[PDB]
Amino acid sequence: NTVYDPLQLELDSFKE
Amino acid sequence: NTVYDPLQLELDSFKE
Repeated sequence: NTVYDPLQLELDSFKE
Repeated sequence: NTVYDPLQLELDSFKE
């Protein structure tokens, strides 16, 4: 089951 | 009362 990292998901936003 | 999120603050320092 996918474990969601709340940080990597936010980081992509800054660098698209 | 403002709750301070560390990651969001630093997400700015690296941006600028």
